[PDB]
Amino acid sequence: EDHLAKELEDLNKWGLNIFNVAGYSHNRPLTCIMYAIFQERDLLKTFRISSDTFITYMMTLEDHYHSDVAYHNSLHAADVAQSTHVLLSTPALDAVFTDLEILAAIFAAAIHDVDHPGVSNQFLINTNSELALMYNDESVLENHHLAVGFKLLQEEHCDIFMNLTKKQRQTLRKMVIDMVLATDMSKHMSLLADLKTMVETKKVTSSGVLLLDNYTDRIQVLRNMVHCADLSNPTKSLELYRQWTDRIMEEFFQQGDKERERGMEISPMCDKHTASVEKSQVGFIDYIVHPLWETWADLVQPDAQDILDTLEDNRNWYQSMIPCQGLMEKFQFELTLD
Ligand SMILES: CCCOc1cc([C@]2(C)CNC(=O)O2)ccc1OC
Ligand SMILES: [Mg+2]
Ligand SMILES: [Zn+2]
Repeated sequence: EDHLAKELEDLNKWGLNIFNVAGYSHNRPLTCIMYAIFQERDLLKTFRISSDTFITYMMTLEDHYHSDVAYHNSLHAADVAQSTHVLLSTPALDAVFTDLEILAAIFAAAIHDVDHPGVSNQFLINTNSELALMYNDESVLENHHLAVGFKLLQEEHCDIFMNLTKKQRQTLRKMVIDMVLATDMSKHMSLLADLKTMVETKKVTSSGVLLLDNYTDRIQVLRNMVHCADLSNPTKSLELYRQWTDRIMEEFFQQGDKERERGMEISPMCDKHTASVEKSQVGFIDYIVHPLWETWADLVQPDAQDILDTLEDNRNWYQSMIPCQGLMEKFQFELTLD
């Protein structure tokens, strides 16, 4: 409507407010934002994707996110997709990616948490869930999000990639699988170590645009971009970030209650009777989010300085509400329990 079009004026900006978009699109923010993004980048035209087919696919995908899960619902997918859309346009990456690579990253972002049950991989492993048995304890959720997303493409009434070439579909699938598997937090430290090595050997044109030799380097940047998007809540305005924190803590605490009910050990940051919300965000920023974004900022300097400055301000706010490599691994364990 009127308010929706006003909010969508910020489609290409980090300050877009996805909560507002959700409110004005009958709780279909993913459908909404993906249609706005694809139209903005001319992807429907480029890849001969019919609008009806695209909407049907996106609505079905959206409906496969659980509305009763506090954080990992379709609003988080919409946020990651829109954040990825903004990251693909950072000046340091101008003309670096093919249309297929752009399509793959945004698609990956959209499907990356589909059918998430609101409990972690480790909870699924420890309770001997059907999903963990299916996936042999390895990136259980992420393998599942991919399987759902790709399973939905089988059916003409939903095959948005019908008009890509066979080679194109194969390359896209390879790329998307790579990106979604990279959202598994248990791989955070390795992704970061690999991204630091990339910053070290960074090469540019005389214009300040990154030079990426072949597929290996391109997919490495894209994996990290989606991971950054997934870890982007603390880099947004404080008003937005605080809502994301309320949501993750509601989801985590519900997992902790489930753990308590079943007599399992309570994961510390999922224990509502002990965990400090504020300290947890400070630690999340210090040992996970800032190290990653500091490295991303190095890769694309100076394009991400504003984000780094917002990150610092947000950290100081959470710290004010409280009355290195070793702790990097510690916080990765607290989240994953791996
Ligand atoms: C509570 C400390 C961790 O906080 C967050 C974690 C996460 C993710 C990346 C999602 N699940 C999780 O384990 O880490 C997202 C947002 C968070 O805060 C807004
Ligand atoms: Mg995930
Ligand atoms: Zn996610």
